[PDB]
Amino acid sequence: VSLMEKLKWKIKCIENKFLNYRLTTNETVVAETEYGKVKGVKRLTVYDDSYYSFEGIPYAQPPVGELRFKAPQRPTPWDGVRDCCNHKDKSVQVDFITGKVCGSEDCLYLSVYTNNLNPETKRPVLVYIHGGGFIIGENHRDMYGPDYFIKKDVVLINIQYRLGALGFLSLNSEDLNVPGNAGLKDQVMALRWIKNNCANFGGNPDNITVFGESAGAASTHYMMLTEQTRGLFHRGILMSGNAICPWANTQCQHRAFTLAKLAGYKGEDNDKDVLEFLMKAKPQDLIKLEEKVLTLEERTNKVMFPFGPTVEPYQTADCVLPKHPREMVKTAWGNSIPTMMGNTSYEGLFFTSILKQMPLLVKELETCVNFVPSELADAERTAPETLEMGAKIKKAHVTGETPTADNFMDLCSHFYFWFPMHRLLQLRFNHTSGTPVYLYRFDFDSEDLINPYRIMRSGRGVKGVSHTDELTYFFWNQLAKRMPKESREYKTIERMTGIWTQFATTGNPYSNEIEGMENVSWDPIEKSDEVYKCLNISDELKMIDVPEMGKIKQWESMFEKHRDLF
Repeated sequence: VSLMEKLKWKIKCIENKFLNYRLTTNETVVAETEYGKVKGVKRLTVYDDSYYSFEGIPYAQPPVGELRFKAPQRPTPWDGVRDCCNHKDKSVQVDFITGKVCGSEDCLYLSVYTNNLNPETKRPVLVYIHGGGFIIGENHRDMYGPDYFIKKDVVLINIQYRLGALGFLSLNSEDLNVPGNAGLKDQVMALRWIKNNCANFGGNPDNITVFGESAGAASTHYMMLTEQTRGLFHRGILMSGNAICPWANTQCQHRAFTLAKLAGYKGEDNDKDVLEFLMKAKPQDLIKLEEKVLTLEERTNKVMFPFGPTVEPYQTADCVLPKHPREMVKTAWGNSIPTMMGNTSYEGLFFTSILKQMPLLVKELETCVNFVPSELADAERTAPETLEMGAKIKKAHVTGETPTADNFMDLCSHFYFWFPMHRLLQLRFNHTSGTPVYLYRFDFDSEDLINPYRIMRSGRGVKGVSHTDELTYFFWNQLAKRMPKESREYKTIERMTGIWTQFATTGNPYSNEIEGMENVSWDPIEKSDEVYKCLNISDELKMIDVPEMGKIKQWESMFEKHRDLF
């Protein structure tokens, strides 16, 4: 991040400091949990609303020492009152604007927010799982503030979970009980806590909605796939992602050895000796090396992260992913609850800056071999069958004689988001009770109100709606400002939280309670639909045919002789 954008960051950190003090009240309150009492506090918003806030509630033992890389264990109860008015740590990660290694192994916490701890009618419970590539993120209110949702009559809960190699190391050897996915097992323990305890905060344990964006959407989808969570919640919203996305899972069992080597391990490629070495490592020294783990070939083949959700090499009682996600969709309990999914209208615009760090990325479009779905090709990307499928991708996105950055970003929208969603939709229609799935397309462009993902990416002053731009209208963050009620941004906040809150309440939106009257006819998607309809969310709300449909069909054609893999 430019020096200028780091100073501006610095000034705003110091002012969210002054400001959140101003917004704290002296109305402390105590809620009782299965593990002990917790002391929370009323906070105000800049819109002059109020909510009760409980931060830093443990849902698992601090995964330290011999618990490193292992499945979470339940936390230690307590007999007094636990001080839950300050956030705790975020999971160890590289600070995405500062470049410093930050955070703590002691990160397994959640936060609960509601505008009224005493309704006579328990409320819909919304659980947000943050994204961040499974490598960054937090539940701190300076990125994920509940100030907009607590206008609504909901309980909102923001969880943390382990990130990076500390969350997703995976080793083949069954002796060692590091099968992988510890971070998803964290999410499972958190959802079980929520199911068990949300009543003590006015929630309805029989009306929980899980939602997340990007890696949090893949997470929500995994929580809908695994038997570990069967019937723990009742609606899901997948915002720009799902578990079939190529970036959402990796067979990373060999990269523990690579990480150890990069940290100075000397010895054999032997799971035991490698784990012995990684167990004694200073935790920041591992996270600051995770950017050097992927080999150039892997980065060629479009592997995005070295450690992530994986298919677990053997069975344990805690196993979350026993099989590949398309295989899990077959028997998934979550296929049979109301679901909403969507993307933005120019997802791949997120990669603008990065084509400036490597502008010979564009030349990847000359054959497009590197974007062919991995299951259909080999690592080195030479084969003649990879070339023919690369040619159909190229037809779908290159729009003249020379490939362009614009074309590259359009392709990314499909490679990373729209095509995975289509595959999921079609696979799910064959393993579902028949409950509805609704589609949205977020297409509202405003840069008077932004969020920090725009800073990490150098995305200021760039027209169109990138991956992550929607988050601004759901969550308060420290770059936000009180907007006027008349403003297009304010009305979009009200629209988005209104729709999400309505869906959480009955599994459908029409919550005519809106500014956005109702010429909207928002049908779910049917099986014999050859074209998907979506609510396009701009200054207007209007149902349209997904403009991306034609390219989605061109990508599907790659499976014409491999339909069992689509």
